[PDB]
Amino acid sequence: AQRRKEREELAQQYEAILRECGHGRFQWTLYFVLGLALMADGVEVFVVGFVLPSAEKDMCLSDSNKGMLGLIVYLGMMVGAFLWGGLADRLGRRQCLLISLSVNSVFAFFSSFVQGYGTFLFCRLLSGVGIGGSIPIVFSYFSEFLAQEKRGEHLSWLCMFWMIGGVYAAAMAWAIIPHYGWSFGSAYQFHSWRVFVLVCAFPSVFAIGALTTQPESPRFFLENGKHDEAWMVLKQVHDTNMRAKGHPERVFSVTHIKTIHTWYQRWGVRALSLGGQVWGNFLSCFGPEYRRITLMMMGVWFTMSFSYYGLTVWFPDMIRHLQAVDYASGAYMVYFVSFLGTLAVLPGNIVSALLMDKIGRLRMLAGSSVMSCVSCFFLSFGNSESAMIALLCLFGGVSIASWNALDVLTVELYPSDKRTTAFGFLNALCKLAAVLGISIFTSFVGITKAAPILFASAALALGSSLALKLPETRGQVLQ
Ligand SMILES: COc1ccccc1NC(=O)C[C@H](C)Cc1cc(C)cc(C)c1
Ligand SMILES: CC[C@@H](C(N)=O)N1CCCC1=O
Repeated sequence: AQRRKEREELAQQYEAILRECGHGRFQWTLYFVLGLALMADGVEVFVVGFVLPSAEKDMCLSDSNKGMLGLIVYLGMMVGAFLWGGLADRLGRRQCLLISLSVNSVFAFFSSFVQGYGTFLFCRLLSGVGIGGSIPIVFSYFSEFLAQEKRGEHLSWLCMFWMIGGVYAAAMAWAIIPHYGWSFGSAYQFHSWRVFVLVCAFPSVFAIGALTTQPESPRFFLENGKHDEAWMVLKQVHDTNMRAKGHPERVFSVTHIKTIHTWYQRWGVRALSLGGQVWGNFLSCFGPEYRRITLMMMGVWFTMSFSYYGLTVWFPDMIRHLQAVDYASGAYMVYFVSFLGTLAVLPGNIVSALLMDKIGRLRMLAGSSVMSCVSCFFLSFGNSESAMIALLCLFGGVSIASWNALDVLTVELYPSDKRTTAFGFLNALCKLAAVLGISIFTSFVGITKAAPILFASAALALGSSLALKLPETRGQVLQ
């Protein structure tokens, strides 16, 4: 009873404080700084999806082992997503983002000097574990600096760095190791997978470097009884915004803010308490206050991730199959298609950013899901390479909007003391759905074109049937 009242007072006051701070230089700087972190995740996703299996096929491996790396690394991503989402609530957004990025960068760096297959697999799996927490923590961290008046518009532009990271990974793959053989012989003569591995780590390293300049979120401090730190961070935000706008004379007027109140021996108690608190936060997502919302968000996330990841990983393979069939009558194609998809997303990002705060998140999600279901089905009508590429561009442009709406809903549907936990759980479910979709769809490449498309269409139809039942978060203070 009492705690809900106090947290409602804090939520009401936080939006007023943010309106006093306003939007400007600080938010955009933080936007770029976290865009680097999302770029790291996009790079890892591309590497796992496309580089590793191609390498395995180009590797001295038994037929039974031609697809293990992607599966195991995605499972590691799932585990890391849940782990880092759970901890971010208790340790902080910036702290957990730094730790996860550090793990990712370190184990990426190690993977360059491995010599076997098990060791490279191990290093890359731990790297996947590290990066898995980037998306939940980034989306929870940035949204806490945004006022309700334009939170949806500003959150819709984060996904571009994911696309740019994927394009970067594809371009580096083409430039350094274009459909070369893979061995663990090359002597790291630039044109070796080791250098590509090292190059792909740069976005994460730069994200770590830049991230150490930004301030921890004030909402986390206020939710945990740290008044003075939150006040200083909010004053920093206000001063930066006003000094950049040409009004340095202004004074931050907020007086007081509502707040909510041997080594092997100490570490044991600390770890047990952290685990208990994280598990308690997780179970709260299934209580009577949130059980329905969580159960429907699970379905929406699962279906959307299934369809999207399955189609994206299946499309290059079926293009290669079409080319092979025509010939019977490589690495550049993936990069070109990635660049085209990144261009196609941009109109969708513009439209979603414009309409998110006007038509609401629910209508964006539902309409975009219906359009994605229809456009994905149109893939069955394409016959030539160009037609397939154009239809996929249409699918991506109409689908990216639903992802922005889903991200905004996931941010706004859960309270600030459990936001990262719920987002991490749903992102782990998304990674599991990606595993299942990539495993199922790719098996049909040499058999039939219709089955993957129909499965994706049915999954998107089911997902769009659930999106209509979620509540609308438009025009409400950040929980
Ligand atoms: C932007 O590229 C990435 C960014 C981050 C992770 C992976 C990838 N790329 C892929 O998965 C390959 C795939 C073919 C790209 C693509 C997707 C969509 C919806 C539409 C088009 C036209 C292309
Ligand atoms: C940050 C981008 C990310 C997301 N919305 O969580 N995306 C884009 C489509 C596939 C995916 O996971």
